[PDB]
Amino acid sequence: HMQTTSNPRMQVRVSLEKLSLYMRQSPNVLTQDDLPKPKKWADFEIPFKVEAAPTPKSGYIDALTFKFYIAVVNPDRSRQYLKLYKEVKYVNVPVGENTYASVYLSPSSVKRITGVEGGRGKWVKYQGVVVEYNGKIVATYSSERGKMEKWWTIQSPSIVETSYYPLLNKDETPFSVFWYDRYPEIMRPN
Amino acid sequence: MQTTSNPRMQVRVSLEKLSLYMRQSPNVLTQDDPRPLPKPKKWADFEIPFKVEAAPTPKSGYIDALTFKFYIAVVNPDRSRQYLKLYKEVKYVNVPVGENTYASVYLSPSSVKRITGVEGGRGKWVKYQGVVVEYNGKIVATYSSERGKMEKWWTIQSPSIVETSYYPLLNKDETPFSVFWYDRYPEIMRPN
Amino acid sequence: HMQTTSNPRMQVRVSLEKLSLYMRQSPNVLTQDDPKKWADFEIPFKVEAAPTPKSGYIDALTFKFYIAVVNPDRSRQYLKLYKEVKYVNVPVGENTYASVYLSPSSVKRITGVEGGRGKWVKYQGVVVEYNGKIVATYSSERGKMEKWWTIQSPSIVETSYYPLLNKDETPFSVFWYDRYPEIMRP
Ligand SMILES: [Cl-]
Ligand SMILES: [Cl-]
Ligand SMILES: [Cl-]
Ligand SMILES: [Cl-]
Ligand SMILES: [Cl-]
Repeated sequence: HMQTTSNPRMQVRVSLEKLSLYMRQSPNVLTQDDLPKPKKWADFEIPFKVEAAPTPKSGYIDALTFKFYIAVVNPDRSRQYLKLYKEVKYVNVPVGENTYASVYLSPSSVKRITGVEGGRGKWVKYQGVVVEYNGKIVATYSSERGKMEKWWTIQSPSIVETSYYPLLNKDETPFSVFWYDRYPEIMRPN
Repeated sequence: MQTTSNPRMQVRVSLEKLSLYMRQSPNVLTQDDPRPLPKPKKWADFEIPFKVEAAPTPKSGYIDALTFKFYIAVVNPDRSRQYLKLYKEVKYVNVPVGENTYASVYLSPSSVKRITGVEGGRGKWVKYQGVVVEYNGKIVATYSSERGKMEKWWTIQSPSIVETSYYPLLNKDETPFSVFWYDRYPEIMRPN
Repeated sequence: HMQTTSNPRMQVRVSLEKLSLYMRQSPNVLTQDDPKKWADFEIPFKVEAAPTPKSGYIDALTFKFYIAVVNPDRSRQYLKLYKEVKYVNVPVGENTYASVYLSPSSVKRITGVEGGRGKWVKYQGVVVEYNGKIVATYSSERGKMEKWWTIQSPSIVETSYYPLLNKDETPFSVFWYDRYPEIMRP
């Protein structure tokens, strides 16, 4: 049952900032019965904020869908770009609050792409984030401007989408152990 | 999913009551703590004690599975004229016979704050509760917060009660409680 | 989108050792507030590829695990347990591990005691696929019974109960991360 629980006339506006990459070490969780060298995860974060007309009495909207697009150079075929895609659906998105969305690449994805643990160079070649509310686009971020803005829509032989090098939501990473108020709850696979 | 056991075996489940506990999520210690440290908030943890018996008693001491259906009703915080009906199925596997154990479902801190308006909840924000237990697709036990004609309130078709998959009810393995209190509950069957 | 991202002429070879059972405690995770035995089936393996990929990795390998135990609810019958684990970004030329797990309650139900007793694992098998083709097979049996998981017989019954779990479906998910490749999510 995915119909709005809110005012069906409610409209939503989303302000996006930029997607930025942070290299973050995997937590070494301590245990009672007593240590590996932590590997480096790629953590892509984008600040956003939600407003609505009218404002929901609960102070939240049901859900927002984030679509992440990341392009990298194929490390096995150098004249080709790989396009990586991930949809993250958040639930109970607060209104009027500095919030963040995020997606991740594993240490082995980063090492395979770049050749070294933790990465090197500007290995992220293109970035994009599209936000949808009730199936309609309400915000777009891109690392490109003008004609190249929506690069993820460009059909070209030099860039191919792959499900390999999988993009992961926070609940698909070891950072799920760290509950932070700034990220909304992620809707589980249905 | 045919039974690995005697297909004529029947099962009886003794339920106690579903109780709500507000509980902080575990604050896990790490080698290099992050700055700032995570400040866990309070989850809604709905707990129901139960015990199983069977005829005849399975030689292994366990039954294959039991399905728990949870029904929770709250006031829609966005349209206070109506109630929201929240639903969750939890399929437990390897359920021991003759042993006190527990079933549970959860609401996140943001679901609780959205429903009640304050972090950690306030008031009697849970209006109705129900738990239905099935074995091999047959109802064997029912708990309800209501009596009389309102007992099976989750079967009432009404415009003032609306089911929603938002405010999602979570099973334990869908929460930060997954690896804790492991012996208190049976194993949960993963999504198929 | 599961076509290869590699050189399409690449040939992949996988060398398996043997599947072995370890009974292991779940991690006792320390928390700010206060500071049962799983079955852990482990199989070492190593990948080689010709030509060697520039990135040092292949896209994926699919591991199919087959485990047979005596049905504790009827002694004249075997239960066959099955699990597919798809690994991604599998390094080439590097000794690594694959694994599958049974919960404490599965082990206690099968054997009658926490932690297990006896040689309760009766048959084992691991089949590895690359791009949908079998590239390696391990079995606890040789001869006619080698591929015992393909034998149709009323004395062995497949069940999704006693579920086999991948590492990310267990409390071991965030530990020993360097020992195994990444697991592809559902
Ligand atoms: Cl920014
Ligand atoms: Cl950046
Ligand atoms: Cl009670
Ligand atoms: Cl209570
Ligand atoms: Cl062994």
